[PDB]
Amino acid sequence: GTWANVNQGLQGTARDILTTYWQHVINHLESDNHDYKIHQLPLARIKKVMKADPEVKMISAEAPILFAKGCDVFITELTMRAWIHAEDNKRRTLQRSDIAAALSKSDMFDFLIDIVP
Amino acid sequence: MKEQDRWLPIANVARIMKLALPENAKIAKEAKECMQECVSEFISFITSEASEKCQQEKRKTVNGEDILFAMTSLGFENYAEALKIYLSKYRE
Amino acid sequence: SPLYVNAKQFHRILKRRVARQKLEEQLRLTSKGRKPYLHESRHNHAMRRPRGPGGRFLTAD
DNA sequence: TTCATCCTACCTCTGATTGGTCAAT
DNA sequence: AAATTGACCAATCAGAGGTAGGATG
Repeated sequence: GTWANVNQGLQGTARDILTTYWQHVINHLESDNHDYKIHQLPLARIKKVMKADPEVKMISAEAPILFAKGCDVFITELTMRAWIHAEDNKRRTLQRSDIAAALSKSDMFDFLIDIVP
Repeated sequence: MKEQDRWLPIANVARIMKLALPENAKIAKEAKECMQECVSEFISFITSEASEKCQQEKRKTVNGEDILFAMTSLGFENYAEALKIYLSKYRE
Repeated sequence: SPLYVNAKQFHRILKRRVARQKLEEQLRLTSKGRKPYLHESRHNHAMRRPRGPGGRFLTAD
């Protein structure tokens, strides 16, 4: 189903936590009075990442705006998924190995195979 | 192109990470750098797919619809569905 | 390393491998590590700035 | 023709970058 | 004992945002 990625590879309580976060995101994304200027990530840097690829010619203002939101969500859910492993190892510090472990739980993250060996 | 421009700024990435964790949590430098690389690849991965479809259709501009289509194509169906109403409201 | 990965992602993963290799060469990146800092001027500022006894930049009133 | 919105270049104004010490591990 | 390393502080400057003028669809 269209939401399978939300819980994919997660166990027990973690499923509820990620599901509830997504619900929160979806509710926000439905809000009627968005400020399309204010984001945690700078639009110009998103555009620059996009423009690093010479195949990309022109870019609608729509695209960095969607990425601004999408990337926020991506960082948040991956961080929440990774924290599970830090807690499992009774650690207070999130390590790279926690991110690698999180990535291994869902094939949605297969695109990062070379980024995080 | 400047080499740092292939990535989103690390401080912004780390700040989003900090908000996703308990207040007592710490984040290794390597974890911030890793996350930075992951989220930047996410943009480039989806963009490349959108770009190639744009080129095939002889359109020069990548738009919001192109991003959403690439997202579902690449197995990010949840991201595409969640951002659908966001795009439509932006457009009105 | 597996032969089969996410079927929706595989072809784009291969295309991105080529693009990343080309970009690394474009940017003249050879070592497998980042610089200690990005900007000489920002390094200099951080080196020059007054600190407290605990190494922190002085608090602003 | 008029409308929408891209590009680049230029201008404001600024917020991400940054390291010595302490403390946790 | 010794080594490792992440939070802490905020001012300067690389750069984000805004947009005029031109172009495109």
